[PDB]
Amino acid sequence: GLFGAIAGFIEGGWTGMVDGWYGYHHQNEQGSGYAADQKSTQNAINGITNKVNSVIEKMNTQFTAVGKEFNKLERRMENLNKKVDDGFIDIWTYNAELLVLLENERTLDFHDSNVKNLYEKVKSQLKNNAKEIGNGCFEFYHKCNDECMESVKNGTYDYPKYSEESKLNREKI
Amino acid sequence: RPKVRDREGRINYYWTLLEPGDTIIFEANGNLIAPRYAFALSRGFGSGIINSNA
Repeated sequence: GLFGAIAGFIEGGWTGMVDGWYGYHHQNEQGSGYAADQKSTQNAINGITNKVNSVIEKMNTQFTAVGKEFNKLERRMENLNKKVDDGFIDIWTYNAELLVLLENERTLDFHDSNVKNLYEKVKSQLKNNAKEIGNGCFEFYHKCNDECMESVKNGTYDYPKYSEESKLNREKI
Repeated sequence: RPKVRDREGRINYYWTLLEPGDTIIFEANGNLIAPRYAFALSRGFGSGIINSNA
């Protein structure tokens, strides 16, 4: 969208990944599988949670009786009351709806952010030991068993341990 | 009173609304400026008056 990851180069979502919002799909011989990156997912849950709880919990409302009843020689007063009520209702309707719109856009952009930043996190670990295949996917030059994948997931990857094999497999490509 | 339109006396003006079914009664021994025409109206709501030369 605004960053070109969700609905951008990553065409769609993974219905099979229930561990969270953001995650991984690996394809080492041992087998496939889906996982979630609980760091980014958890930070996003904390942020969004704080947002909603900030649009709700911020509404102080004193004890108030909106209704006022007037006779037939108090039409000026009755129209004044009507004017107050109607004014506040206009304000809150307009500001509320635009708030929902703008902040929905902001939230979607925030998810797009988190995913793109995650993609870049993985990219900065694999500079020459992999190529950018398709979308949201890297192909290795060296074979990366479960241990290695779980290494990319927790940040620690250890590049020079696999740099040689990669240097070989890459030349002919 | 001080001359306003060259008149030391005054007339205080008064009005009221008479809802259907109800009856209005005037009584007097003097000083009354009786009604001649009254205005049978239905209400309307929530407007104001404009004071401009447009």
